Amino acid sequence: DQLTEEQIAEFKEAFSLFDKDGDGTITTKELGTVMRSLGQNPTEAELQDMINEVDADGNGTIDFPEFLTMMARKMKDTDSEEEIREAFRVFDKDGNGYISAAELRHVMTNLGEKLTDEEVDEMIREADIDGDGQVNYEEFVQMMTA
Amino acid sequence: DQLTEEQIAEFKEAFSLFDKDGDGTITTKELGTVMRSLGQNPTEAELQDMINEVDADGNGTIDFPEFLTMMARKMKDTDSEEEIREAFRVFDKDGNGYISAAELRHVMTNLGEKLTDEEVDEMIREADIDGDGQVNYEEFVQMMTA
Amino acid sequence: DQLTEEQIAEFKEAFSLFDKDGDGTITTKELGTVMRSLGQNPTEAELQDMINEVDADGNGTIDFPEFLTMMARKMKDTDSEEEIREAFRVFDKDGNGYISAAELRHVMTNLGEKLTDEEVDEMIREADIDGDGQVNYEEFVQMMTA
Amino acid sequence: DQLTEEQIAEFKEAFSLFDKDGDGTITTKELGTVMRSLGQNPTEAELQDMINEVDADGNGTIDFPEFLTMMARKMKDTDSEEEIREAFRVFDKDGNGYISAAELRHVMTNLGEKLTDEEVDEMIREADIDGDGQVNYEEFVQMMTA
Amino acid sequence: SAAHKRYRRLQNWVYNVLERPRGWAFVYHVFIFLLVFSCLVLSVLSTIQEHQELANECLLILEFVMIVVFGLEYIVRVWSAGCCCRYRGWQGRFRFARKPFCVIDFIVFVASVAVIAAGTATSALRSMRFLQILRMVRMDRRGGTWKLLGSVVYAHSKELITAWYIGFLVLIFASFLVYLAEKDANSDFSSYADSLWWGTITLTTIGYGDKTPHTWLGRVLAAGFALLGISFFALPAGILGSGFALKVQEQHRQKHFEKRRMPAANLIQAAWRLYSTDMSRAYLTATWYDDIMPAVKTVIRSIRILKFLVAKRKFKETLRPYDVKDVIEQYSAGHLDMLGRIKSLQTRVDQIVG
Amino acid sequence: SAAHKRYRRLQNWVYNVLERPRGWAFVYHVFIFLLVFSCLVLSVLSTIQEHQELANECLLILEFVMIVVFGLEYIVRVWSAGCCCRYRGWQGRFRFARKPFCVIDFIVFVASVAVIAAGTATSALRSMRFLQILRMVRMDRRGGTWKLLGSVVYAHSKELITAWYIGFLVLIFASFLVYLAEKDANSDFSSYADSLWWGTITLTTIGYGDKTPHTWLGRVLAAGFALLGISFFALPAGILGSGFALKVQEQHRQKHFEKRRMPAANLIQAAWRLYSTDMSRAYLTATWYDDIMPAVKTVIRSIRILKFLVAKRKFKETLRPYDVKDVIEQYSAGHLDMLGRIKSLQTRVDQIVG
Amino acid sequence: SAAHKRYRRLQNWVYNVLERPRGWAFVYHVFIFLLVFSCLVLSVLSTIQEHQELANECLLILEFVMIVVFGLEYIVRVWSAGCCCRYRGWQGRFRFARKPFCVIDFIVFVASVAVIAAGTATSALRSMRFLQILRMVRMDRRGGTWKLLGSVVYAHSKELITAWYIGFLVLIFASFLVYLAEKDANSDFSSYADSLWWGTITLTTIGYGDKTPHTWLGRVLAAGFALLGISFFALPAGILGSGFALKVQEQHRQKHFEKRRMPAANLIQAAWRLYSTDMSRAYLTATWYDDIMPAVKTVIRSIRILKFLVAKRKFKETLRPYDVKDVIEQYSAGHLDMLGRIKSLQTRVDQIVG
Amino acid sequence: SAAHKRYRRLQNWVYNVLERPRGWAFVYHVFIFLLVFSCLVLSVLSTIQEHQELANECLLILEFVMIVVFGLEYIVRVWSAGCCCRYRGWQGRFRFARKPFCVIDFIVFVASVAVIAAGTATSALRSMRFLQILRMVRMDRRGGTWKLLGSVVYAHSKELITAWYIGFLVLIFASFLVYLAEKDANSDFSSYADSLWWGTITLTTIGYGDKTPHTWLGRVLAAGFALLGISFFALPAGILGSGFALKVQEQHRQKHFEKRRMPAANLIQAAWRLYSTDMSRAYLTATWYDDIMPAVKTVIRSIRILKFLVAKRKFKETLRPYDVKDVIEQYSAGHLDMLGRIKSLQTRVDQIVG
Ligand SMILES: [K+]
Ligand SMILES: [K+]
Ligand SMILES: [K+]
Ligand SMILES: [K+]
Repeated sequence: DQLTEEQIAEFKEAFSLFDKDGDGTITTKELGTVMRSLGQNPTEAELQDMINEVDADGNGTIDFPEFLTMMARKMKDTDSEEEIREAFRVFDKDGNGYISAAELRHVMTNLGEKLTDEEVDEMIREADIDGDGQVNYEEFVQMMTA
Repeated sequence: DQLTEEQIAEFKEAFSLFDKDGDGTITTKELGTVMRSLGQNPTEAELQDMINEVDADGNGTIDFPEFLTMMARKMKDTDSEEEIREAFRVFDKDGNGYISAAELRHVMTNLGEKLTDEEVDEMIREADIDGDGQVNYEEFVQMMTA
Repeated sequence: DQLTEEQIAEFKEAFSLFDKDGDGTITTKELGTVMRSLGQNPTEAELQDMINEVDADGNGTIDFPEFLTMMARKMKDTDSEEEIREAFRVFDKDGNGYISAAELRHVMTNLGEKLTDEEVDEMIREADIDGDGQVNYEEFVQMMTA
Repeated sequence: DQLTEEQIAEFKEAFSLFDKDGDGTITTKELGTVMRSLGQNPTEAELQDMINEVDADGNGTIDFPEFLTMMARKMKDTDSEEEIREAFRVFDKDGNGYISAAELRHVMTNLGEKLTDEEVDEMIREADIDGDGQVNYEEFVQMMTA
Repeated sequence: SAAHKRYRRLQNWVYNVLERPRGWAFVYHVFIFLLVFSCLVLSVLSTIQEHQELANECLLILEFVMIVVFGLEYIVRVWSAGCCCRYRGWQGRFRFARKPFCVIDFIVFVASVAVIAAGTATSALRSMRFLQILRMVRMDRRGGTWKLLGSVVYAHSKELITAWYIGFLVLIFASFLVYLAEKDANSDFSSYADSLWWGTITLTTIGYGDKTPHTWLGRVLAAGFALLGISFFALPAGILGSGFALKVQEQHRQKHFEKRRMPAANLIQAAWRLYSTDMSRAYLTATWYDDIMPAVKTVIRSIRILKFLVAKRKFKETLRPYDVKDVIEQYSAGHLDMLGRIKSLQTRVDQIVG
Repeated sequence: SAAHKRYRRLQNWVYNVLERPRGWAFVYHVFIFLLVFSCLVLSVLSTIQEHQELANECLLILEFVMIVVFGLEYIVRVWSAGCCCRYRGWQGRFRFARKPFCVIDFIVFVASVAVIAAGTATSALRSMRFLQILRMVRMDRRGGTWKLLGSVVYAHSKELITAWYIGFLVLIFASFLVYLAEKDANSDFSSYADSLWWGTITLTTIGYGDKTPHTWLGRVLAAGFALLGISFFALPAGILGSGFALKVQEQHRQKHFEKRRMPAANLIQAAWRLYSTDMSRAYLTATWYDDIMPAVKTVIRSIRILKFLVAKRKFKETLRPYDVKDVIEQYSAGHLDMLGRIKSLQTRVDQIVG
Repeated sequence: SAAHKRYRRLQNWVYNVLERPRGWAFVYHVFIFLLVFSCLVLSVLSTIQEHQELANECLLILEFVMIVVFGLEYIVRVWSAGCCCRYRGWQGRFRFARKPFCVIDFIVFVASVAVIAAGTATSALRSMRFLQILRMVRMDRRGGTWKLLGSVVYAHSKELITAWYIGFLVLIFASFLVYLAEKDANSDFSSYADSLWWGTITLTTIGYGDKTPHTWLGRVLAAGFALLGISFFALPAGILGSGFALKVQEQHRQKHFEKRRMPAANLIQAAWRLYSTDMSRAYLTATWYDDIMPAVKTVIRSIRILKFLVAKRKFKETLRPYDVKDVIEQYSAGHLDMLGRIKSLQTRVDQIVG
Repeated sequence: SAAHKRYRRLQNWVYNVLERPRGWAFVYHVFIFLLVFSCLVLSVLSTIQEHQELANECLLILEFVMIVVFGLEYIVRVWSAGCCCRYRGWQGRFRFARKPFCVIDFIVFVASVAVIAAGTATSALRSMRFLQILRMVRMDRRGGTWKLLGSVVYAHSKELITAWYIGFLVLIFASFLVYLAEKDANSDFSSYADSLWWGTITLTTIGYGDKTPHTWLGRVLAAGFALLGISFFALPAGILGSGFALKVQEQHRQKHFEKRRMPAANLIQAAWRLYSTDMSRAYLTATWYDDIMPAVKTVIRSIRILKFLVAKRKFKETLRPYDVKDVIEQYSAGHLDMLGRIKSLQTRVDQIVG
């Protein structure tokens, strides 16, 4: 999946929605302004955490090379596949790589940034559930890392 | 003490005082409303704990089968006899199955949901107190579990 | 020092200043009222602690037999001599039964219910201080327990 | 560097700016008044700590002999050389007696009573920095203790 | 009923000294121990030819005394067990005698009796003597020793397996290296099995001395390998001892907390209040005399049953241990309640003055 | 696809019992252990001349059984390893067989097979028998035992070095002093090397008895120096045992905390939300049908990627341990928030009334 | 009174170095130890025939020196004990000499003196020599060693009993199994008592070597059972050592707290204030000169007695240890006081503005 | 000055690997150890008659290599020590060579050199060989091992004294009781000294086997007393091992705290600010050019000296450990500040509205 030049131009056009002034950088102001226009309400500390994940210069900005790297990579990297698989394993006590559909539903809608019923319905539909009702989450992780 | 059909009908009539709408369930609203009409003042968390002790479906209700089971059983089960006997043993340091009348009186009127003087007077009258003033609480437990 | 009958009558006359009603008992009301008339200001919890030290019946009162016992005994008992001597030993690191005049002065005026300068001056005058400036506190304890 | 009599007279003239009344002592009032006239704002607890460092009599004052001793000594004593060198060693993990110019800059401007940029610029200029960018702080300590 | 009550108190004292001893009652069981262990020793001394006669004559009298003592004890225990409500009447006595250790005691007693009676194949009569240590086995109530040892061993499985594995490897290697050096010069090391026997006997520090290295190369190798492996062969004892001591300390700290308290006291109260619904003078009034609206009293009873069940649960839960994060939880509760209080002030100031 | 799915479940059960055992599955590996260890014993008993014949005849059958068992096990494991997505197809099988312990197993199996085939230089055929303990070595996953031992040894380096150093000095001094006293009277102490051998054998408490002091001065010196140095020679075992037990207690403590929780659950959610940006029915509407303003959806995806990366980090961090200073931190946060609340009241009172 | 006071200070120094040593004073008692222990050694060397003469001639002089030293010490101690108020005058000296260790010292001194005098049945005169270790027994003040050992043993009773019980069972079983295998081939295992002796000597790792298994079955059984049981025979030492160390650590933490403080200081103050009621210049005024209303001063004294008794109790309580739940208690007190403060604000706002 | 600076960096690298090793530098000193220890072994093997010739020929070459290596090392160390400011110039070199271990190294080197030169009373030349272990003694910097051992021994004095005392009493009693039973039958127990030797050798579990009880009464007594006393003879090792491990854990704990921090950073700042009073461009202005009112700048310097002295003290204090009662102290400070804030609100409400 070599990154092509047209794909780079489409990332550039998204990057320019944040950096409307043409300064080549995205600060918490530019990021948070676009987000709130869509009806999101991040906090300042959440905007700083987000920028810090890709800001190698440590000056509180995202530049286009950092933006392009994040967009090209998504979740395809091996670190993402391993950590997501480690998160499922927290809820796999048997150690057999399986989790119950009903147990997945409980964790997704009752912990963390809970999924809505419709979100979790789409998630269980997308996993090829076995007839017992058990989900092989390691093949679920490869579908999100492909 | 086979549960008879007339006994079931008397439980049903009590159950219907809670569930006046005929919905077949008792929630915190129905339970707490009957209780406060008698001048009791449970909290919401106390009403939830009470319903949770018999709510197998986990949906916050008591249905008639659960109500009937609780009413038929009272304290006659072996779990109740053992736990009540374990509670007395907390206050039996000798380990001989005895507790002093005066020590029972102190614990009943000074700890927990304290008994009034008249309540504790009736309780000590009902235990066949020995001439020393010592109470054999394991036969006291069988009278409450009979 | 056999307790004589005239000594008993003088204790009775003091006891009656507290128990002005002739009820034969001293409660926190009677004790604290006499104390505040002299310009003292004990708290309620301090009045309860004081009465509790001599109230064997545990009903929150001092009767004349308890009052007479306390007055006849003062500090002459062996428990008092031992505990006072143990208190000095807290400040005797050498373990030789000595404490410096200057160290006694620091502890008396800087810890606890501090002595005034004039109080502590009288206390150091009363101990037969050695020429070095060291106080043999075990003979100081016998003078207060004699 | 024998302390001369003219040097003593110059210390006396500084001492008299604090002790304008001629009482021969510097309290928190005299010290803090001169300091605030120059635009400093010490707290009372900071003025007590400063006086306590040189007040052998423990009465909360500085007299001229104590003032003269502090002024004659500055940082030239062996205790000062050792403790300053121990402070650098906190930030020398290699144990080789070196610290990076950039690491010195981070510690000086980000910890404690942070140096301004211009202060820390003068400090790094004064250390004979090596071509790598590493500072031999033990010879830096001898220049401040000379 | 003063005499019957004194008799019941005597029964309870005997049952307490026999089945649930504490404090001074131990001086009884110790005696029983000294009666059994001694007997065992004599039987061992009966295996020696030079001391057989005396051992037999002493053992006869000792075993007759033991028979009488243990028969009397069985009778007294079966009688005194009647104090509990569970065992009463001949049916209750039979139910008490159905416990496994009781029938084991009966078996051992009747077996020794019949053996001595048949004495009046004596090899089998002497071999039946080893059945006496069961009277010390019965002292371990429900096998608490085995359970404690198993728990502590299971908690430390990885360390023990590591120690045994490294020790086994060091043993094999040292035995091979010493065998290579001692084979031709020393006849103690004839084969590799001989070297393995020497190596194990050396590494546990038993040191019989039947096999020793004679050459200086073998001695240097043995010294080095002993320095290396003796620590591995002694590790399990230290691991288990430290584990036992840490467990004892951690159990001592829990007792000081005394967290369970209040729940046991409340359970008895909810049980009494439920029970008294059906017998209290509070319900023996014209008002309560049930004929027109029976459900009212039934509803009141149903509420007391629900509260009883809440109290029984809270009581069972107290047994479970609690974490040290409670202080954070009380600060969270305290802060939240206070922050809500400042809000209620703020809203009222904004309501009146605006 | 019911049969294929049942077959996949059977594959997963076999892979779990073979590679990641837990609970009851251990009863399999234990068996394998009892099959290997026994074999080893027999080979040792084959080194004795008197027991060689029987050992050989038993070992033949045992090794044939072992060959069959381990070949079947290798085949079943290589087949069942296909359940994981990583190993699928013949390429995935080859990738699974590339692990070092798998090729070691293949080597050992084929070597024993070819050895017995050539049996149909038998000294080498018997010397190849020691390769069987590798089937117990493979049980240690990634050398956890060595790593645990090394960690605990490195944490206590100073104490161990001190013990060994003081023990060595005491050994040298005691050997010299006993040698001086025993040289002329006892022929066991011919040289200083003899005294050093006696001293080491005495100080580890092995006590062979081949060398003992005969004079009373030597005996008094030996008693004193033994009292002094035996404690030093036994210190490392106690140090390491206490260290292991303290490590076990400190690991059991952190288990109760269960601090990591929430982060793992949120990571799966941020990953699902990011993934569903490109397939959800939420984006299959006329509104989203991309042609006029593609960047809007790209910007929405870029935000979900950033949140996913925040959740992955918070999830990875949970593994790291946390200090007990959190309570101070919550008080600092709680006090600061409340002090700021009283300020906001004060400013509003001063605004309205002044 | 300068000379009398210097003499009293010298008396106190001697009493402190003799009865309550600390720091450097120990260098005295150590000397006494080296004087007693040495003597004991010589007496042991007097039991050997070849070294009897020299031991006797040395022991004569050593015991004469010891007699003189200990007589002088007894005199000096009885004299210096007068510094305390309890022992003063000849009655106080007699009261001091009534302590059990003092009369034991007198007995031992006069017994050795009369023995040497009668020397001028010498077997009894030599057997009286063992009475000298009592001068080391007296160093243990009120038997602190026995009490510490008993406390730590009682705290760990269950673990020790478990270890001894499992070890005894393993010993019996291993002895029986080795006896069955060694009976006909080895004459060391003639009876079962022989096997039990071998088994105990092996399992404590003493390893005399007088009895060893000769067959290979016996050797395999011995190796396995040794691996199993040696850890059980070494468990009590590790358990008790870890218990002692944990007790020492738990004692060090209590010293750091320094909780008792304030109570001891306040007790002296309440005692002085009570005492001064009857001698202070504060009461030597015309106002207080008692004739018209004696009860007023008596009432003032009664109050000081009650406060003294409160201070004595609070002082005795400080010795008792305190829990780590105090922080929860201070938060409860702090929250309650603050919540009551916001209520008092709320009521006043509602009073004025309404 | 690039070459001089590179030379100084090389000097510092050599000084760091030689005097303050860390990480990989240890691979140097280990080598030195393997060079010394080996030599020692050879000298021991020179005491044996059969192996004397070879040992001498090997030792000659090894000692020549050792001479060259250590002379070169001494020269390189004395040269590289110049990197520090303390030692610079020939005076600084002489000051560096005045340290005790350096002059000990010089002594040992020149002594071995002169010995081998005189070799070209050879008994003394061979006896000078034991001076080589000082090159391992020098590795212990300021005797850290002795200080650690002494600290841990002093912290546990009571337990160790109790163990030794009870063990000594048990030893005396067991020796006497076994002597009484074995005197006439066994010639090993001729006197009481023989029994004491047997008893000590048995109770430390050395078990030479030269003396054993032959009667069955003696064997029963020995078994019982061994069970009783072997635990006492092994207690000190367990106590000290648990103490060492607990000390290591308690030191590893404090590392996580990192409390000292801020004070060291502030001290450098106060020192720089004081120093810069006399050289900063901030004071090189017409305004500061001192002629009219010199005291103003002197007063400013006096203030910086006082602040420097406060920072030096706070820095020295950080080294001292801190208690866990700080949380109570922060609550006390936080509550007091907040309670004072509600008072300031209350007073202002009462001022305006009244
Ligand atoms: K041995
Ligand atoms: K031996
Ligand atoms: K041993
Ligand atoms: K041994």
